[PDB]
Amino acid sequence: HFVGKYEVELKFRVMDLTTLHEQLVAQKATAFTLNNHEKDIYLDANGQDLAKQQISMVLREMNPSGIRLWIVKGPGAERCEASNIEDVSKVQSMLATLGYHPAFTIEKQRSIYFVGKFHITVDHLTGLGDFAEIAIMTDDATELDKLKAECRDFANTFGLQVDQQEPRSYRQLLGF
Amino acid sequence: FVGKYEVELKFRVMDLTTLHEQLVAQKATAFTLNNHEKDIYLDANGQDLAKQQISMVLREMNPSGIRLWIVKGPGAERCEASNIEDVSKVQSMLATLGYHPAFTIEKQRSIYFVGKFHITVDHLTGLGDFAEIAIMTDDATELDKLKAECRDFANTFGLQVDQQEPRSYRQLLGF
Ligand SMILES: Nc1ncnc2c1ncn2[C@@H]1O[C@H](COP(=O)(O)OP(=O)(O)OP(=O)(O)O)C[C@H]1O
Ligand SMILES: Nc1ncnc2c1ncn2[C@@H]1O[C@H](COP(=O)(O)OP(=O)(O)OP(=O)(O)O)C[C@H]1O
Ligand SMILES: [Mn+2]
Ligand SMILES: [Mn+2]
Repeated sequence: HFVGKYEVELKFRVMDLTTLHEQLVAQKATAFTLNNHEKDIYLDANGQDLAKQQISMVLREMNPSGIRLWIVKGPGAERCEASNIEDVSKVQSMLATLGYHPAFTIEKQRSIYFVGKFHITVDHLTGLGDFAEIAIMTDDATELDKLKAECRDFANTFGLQVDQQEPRSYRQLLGF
Repeated sequence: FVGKYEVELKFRVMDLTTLHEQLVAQKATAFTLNNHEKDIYLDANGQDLAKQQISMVLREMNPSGIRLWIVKGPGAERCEASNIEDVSKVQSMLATLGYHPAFTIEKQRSIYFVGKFHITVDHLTGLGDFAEIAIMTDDATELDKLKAECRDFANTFGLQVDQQEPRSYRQLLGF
């Protein structure tokens, strides 16, 4: 389900959580993770070498699923790769040796569901609110426009309207 | 293999038979035997890591199936590794960060344990046979205690100063 070097993703503010959850049942979504606490440690060089390339690098821990991930997003839009890791602090220390250090941390509650080829995330960030992301990962750059349009259609199906789309990342929304 | 530091002493081995008797006597436990290890070393285009006494390796060990991402340095004691699922996925991620294959080192390796010590027995084409006595630690404030203990172990094991090799494999191979 998570296979690819491209991730096409749309983020929406969630105005009506009830309708979203009702649609997740109607469409027989399968829960991949439920109400996990997700702590993301963002890493960069002293001089923000990665941000200057529109790269983000994250070590993610999700509890109680026990998933731990090293994620490199970028450079620029729609590029994303991730690896499962056994130990966040181990990889964090390895990356510190290479010059990458904790820049800030983002915490959220997140559930992840699958419906056919699509992933749908339902997120809550203290102080910011409720969001949902609709995404599909692919290795094929030739269908990215089609895939993004399919995500927008799919989202509408959960009550997520064109006008609730949020182009800013959580890092941007949190002032980082 | 728990730690940030690998305290080691490396030796050329002149007689594998004596080593193998050296081993048996001391009741060594086999950990992995006769694995082909292929190490891809990565660096930035300006050899940025090497200029810092750092090496970064993706290691594949067959037939054990073990795959490791290793960051060594700065210097010859600091060492950390993480088991990885998919070598090509990690290599691509590191490529995004600007690290790309620089050279490859291959060897045959066997790893044995005698108590807290690891004894690694290596063969490299042309270069020959080597053995390393090693102890891992997380605590730099005990590096002295351990390097002494390695020396005492190597002495009672019969690996002698005249056979010591202070150079890394990359140094021996001119990389
Ligand atoms: N279990 C997993 N295995 C492999 N890849 C995964 C896994 N879970 C998520 N990923 C991938 O890693 C990427 C993580 O980015 P994402 O979760 O979108 O960040 P975020 O917290 O939503 O912040 P943004 O606002 O999108 O920057 C998205 C997804 O395609
Ligand atoms: N199975 C394993 N799990 C975790 N770490 C391991 C495992 N096997 C070996 N390691 C660690 O990786 C380290 C790699 O360094 P090492 O194996 O000494 O490199 P080398 O090929 O002998 O080259 P040098 O000449 O020593 O620089 C050593 C050890 O601390
Ligand atoms: Mn996202
Ligand atoms: Mn060694």
